[PDB]
Amino acid sequence: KNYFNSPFKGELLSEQVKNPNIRVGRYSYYSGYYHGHSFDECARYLLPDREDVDKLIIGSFCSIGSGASFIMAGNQGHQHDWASSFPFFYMQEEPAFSRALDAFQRAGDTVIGNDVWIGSEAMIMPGIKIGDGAVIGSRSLVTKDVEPYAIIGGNPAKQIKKRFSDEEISLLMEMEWWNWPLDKIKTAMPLLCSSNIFGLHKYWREFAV
Amino acid sequence: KNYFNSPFKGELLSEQVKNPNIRVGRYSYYSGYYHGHSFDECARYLLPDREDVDKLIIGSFCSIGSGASFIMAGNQGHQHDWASSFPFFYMQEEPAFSRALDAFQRAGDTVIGNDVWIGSEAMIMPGIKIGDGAVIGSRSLVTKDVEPYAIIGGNPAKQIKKRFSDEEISLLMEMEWWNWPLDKIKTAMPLLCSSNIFGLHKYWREFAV
Amino acid sequence: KNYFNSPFKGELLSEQVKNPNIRVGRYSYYSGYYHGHSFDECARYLLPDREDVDKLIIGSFCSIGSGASFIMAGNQGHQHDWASSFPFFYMQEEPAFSRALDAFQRAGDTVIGNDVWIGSEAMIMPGIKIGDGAVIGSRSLVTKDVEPYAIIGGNPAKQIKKRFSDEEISLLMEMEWWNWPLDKIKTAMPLLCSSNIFGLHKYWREFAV
Ligand SMILES: O=C(N[C@H](CO)[C@H](O)c1ccc([N+](=O)[O-])cc1)C(Cl)Cl
Ligand SMILES: O=C(N[C@H](CO)[C@H](O)c1ccc([N+](=O)[O-])cc1)C(Cl)Cl
Ligand SMILES: O=C(N[C@H](CO)[C@H](O)c1ccc([N+](=O)[O-])cc1)C(Cl)Cl
Ligand SMILES: O=C(N[C@H](CO)[C@H](O)c1ccc([N+](=O)[O-])cc1)C(Cl)Cl
Ligand SMILES: O=C(N[C@H](CO)[C@H](O)c1ccc([N+](=O)[O-])cc1)C(Cl)Cl
Ligand SMILES: O=C(N[C@H](CO)[C@H](O)c1ccc([N+](=O)[O-])cc1)C(Cl)Cl
Ligand SMILES: O=C(N[C@H](CO)[C@H](O)c1ccc([N+](=O)[O-])cc1)C(Cl)Cl
Ligand SMILES: O=C(N[C@H](CO)[C@H](O)c1ccc([N+](=O)[O-])cc1)C(Cl)Cl
Ligand SMILES: O=C(N[C@H](CO)[C@H](O)c1ccc([N+](=O)[O-])cc1)C(Cl)Cl
Ligand SMILES: O=C(N[C@H](CO)[C@H](O)c1ccc([N+](=O)[O-])cc1)C(Cl)Cl
Ligand SMILES: O=C(N[C@H](CO)[C@H](O)c1ccc([N+](=O)[O-])cc1)C(Cl)Cl
Ligand SMILES: O=C(N[C@H](CO)[C@H](O)c1ccc([N+](=O)[O-])cc1)C(Cl)Cl
Repeated sequence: KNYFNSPFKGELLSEQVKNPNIRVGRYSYYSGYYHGHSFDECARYLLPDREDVDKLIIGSFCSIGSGASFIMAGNQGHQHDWASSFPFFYMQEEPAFSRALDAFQRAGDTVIGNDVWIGSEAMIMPGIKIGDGAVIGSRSLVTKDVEPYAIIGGNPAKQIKKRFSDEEISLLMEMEWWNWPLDKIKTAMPLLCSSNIFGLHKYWREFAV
Repeated sequence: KNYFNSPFKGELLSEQVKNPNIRVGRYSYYSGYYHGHSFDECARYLLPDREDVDKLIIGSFCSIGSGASFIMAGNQGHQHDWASSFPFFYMQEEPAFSRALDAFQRAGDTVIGNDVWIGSEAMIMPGIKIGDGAVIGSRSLVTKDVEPYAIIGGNPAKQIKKRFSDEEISLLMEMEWWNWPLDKIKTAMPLLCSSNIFGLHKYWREFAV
Repeated sequence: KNYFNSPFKGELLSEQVKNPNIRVGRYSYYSGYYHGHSFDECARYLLPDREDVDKLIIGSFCSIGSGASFIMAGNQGHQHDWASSFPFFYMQEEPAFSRALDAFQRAGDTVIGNDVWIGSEAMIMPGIKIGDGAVIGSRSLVTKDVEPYAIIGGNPAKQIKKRFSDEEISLLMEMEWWNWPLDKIKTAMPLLCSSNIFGLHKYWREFAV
């Protein structure tokens, strides 16, 4: 049964996420009608029962399209530098594999910043960091860390351009509007819904003491 | 429940399409067994209830493989040139967002020509025009308009080659066999099932007055 | 209903495969929780009822991730070198198409070697041969044959690197550990779970008469 009533509406990550090893920021949402499942299944292979695994961390004011996925569990027990990539350690039904060593290796957390737009069916590899403000094109295969405000696409994903000038990006990284009190975001809404980064920064300087 | 009985058979677009904002030509079909849904769900985010949206237009004698998708609704309410890509205007459950502006922007219709082969899990971005005779490889991410008779593939999709010489393409674009009366298509079937473009054009000149 | 109980466990190919035109080696498995179906549906368009079609052959000690697919049935009745790519021969419901010729062309078997790791949602095109020891990255679109021990990724897929030196690859191709009696694999398990290719080859020379 589809978790979603409509392709024209998602649901807050904070409302649907049940895996303890996913941490999500305010207002971020997943719109998953075309793939049926809620967001937890987007975090593939993420054990929910222990601290000693790579975690998935998502910032605030993120938009995540249908069927995006975040590949967890590191190398999933496969070490291609070993003679075989086959996970003998994980097939203990076979007594002949009893002397196997565990190939599992962590990749580090997957960290998605604030104000990140993730297109439908993008797939983020293990251990990837995505900076604030990035745009991940639909169907991107994200194999490398993504700089703040980068627009990327492709398989493998490559940076196409940045959303703003370096000077504007510096202003945004300084003001961190995604952490403002809600009443300031409410007041700033006309500027947030605009290309006027300099004006948004001017408001930040006005209210921030 | 799967809309399709078999992976070895599709169904005519004209028989399955119910969205009023999808227009389809004769004999074009969708073979969707491996993704379950009928063709309407291939047109993602396509509002069915109004005239003032981008429409999906598909020509005649097109073949569409399983899970191909056509991304509609323009930018879906996200403007990356604005300070935030987050669609505040669409989260009016939050009163703090009441002053938001609508970021929505149309992309233009998605237009698929005649005699177009679309491979399984190709994904066509908003506003894309695909010329007559094109071949869209499986898993293509189509980010730019496609020339008539181009064979393309990849993510992002790139033109690999064309199906015919420029001279042969000129003959095909002149004769427009996909608009012939059915009795002419019936008579031309041996030539249509052949590489004899010059002969097909000769038949067109014979019957077209 | 999901064929799989868990994303953390697959099932042996030998246990789940029912299509007579799929041949699989020992211990190879498919972990398909995120796409629901058992492995047979991974082999798209593979007729089960006759000898005169391209077959899917998979070696031993292969690991196949969720939603990987192997596109069978050659050109599926579409010949882009003909005037139309539309499969008139397959729409005999329309009497006007009765003079159509069958465009179907075989591509040759799809052959996956031993000790091959196939990432989730990789898609292998018709007729492709993948050498022993290869690693197929997640979401690869595999359009060309893959050399033994190549690590590939992308759409279209490209070779990134090889797993071992040419000298080490030569040792592995000579010893063919994937065909050893199980008692030798059991004894060699510490070396198989290691980067010590030279030591594994030394054990092979010790026991092989
Ligand atoms: O969920 C939301 N938007 C997503 C797009 O990110 C939703 O799927 C959607 C798509 C299209 C659209 N439209 O055509 O205006 C509106 C919402 C907002 Cl309601 Cl928060
Ligand atoms: O036991 C579990 N996971 C273990 C680590 O505790 C690991 O992922 C695993 C998977 C399969 C397996 N096996 O085939 O027996 C053993 C451990 C469950 Cl919590 Cl998924
Ligand atoms: O994913 C893409 N486009 C989507 C289609 O749903 C749409 O055009 C879009 C692109 C960017 C965006 N953003 O920068 O926030 C929002 C929607 C391309 Cl960037 Cl690959
Ligand atoms: O406009 C500004 N301040 C005015 C008073 O000069 C007021 O405080 C204000 C701030 C923000 C705003 N907004 O984000 O829409 C509107 C008015 C600064 Cl951005 Cl210069
Ligand atoms: O639907 C049709 N063909 C699609 C391929 O575009 C169908 O999925 C199919 C696939 C393979 C095939 N074969 O092996 O001959 C026949 C039909 C025709 Cl019946 Cl109109
Ligand atoms: O009301 C609808 N769509 C509106 C435009 O009329 C637009 O897509 C939309 C989506 C979500 C929304 N919201 O969160 O309240 C508001 C409008 C339904 Cl027809 Cl999908
Ligand atoms: O999609 C592709 N191949 C499909 C696999 O189902 C098949 O080989 C095919 C290719 C082209 C085609 N056509 O030009 O009409 C028909 C089938 C490659 Cl072109 Cl990426
Ligand atoms: O073959 C041709 N005309 C013959 C008579 O000369 C006849 O009219 C015809 C036309 C088309 C055809 N076909 O498409 O198979 C067969 C015969 C022209 Cl293509 Cl030169
Ligand atoms: O099926 C198996 N492994 C696959 C990975 O190839 C399974 O999906 C899996 C994934 C992650 C994992 N982990 O976190 O350790 C264990 C098994 C082994 Cl149990 Cl044979
Ligand atoms: O009859 C079958 N397949 C035939 C070859 O025997 C071929 O794939 C096919 C598909 C569709 C079709 N049709 O539309 O009538 C005819 C043959 C079934 Cl076994 Cl799938
Ligand atoms: O598919 C990939 N990574 C997977 C994510 O599940 C994982 O990092 C992995 C990569 C290689 C591998 N191997 O060489 O056997 C095993 C797991 C990249 Cl190689 Cl594209
Ligand atoms: O270690 C070796 N032989 C020892 C005796 O010298 C013994 O036969 C053995 C072989 C393999 C092995 N293993 O794969 O772990 C352990 C001991 C050869 Cl690899 Cl040099």
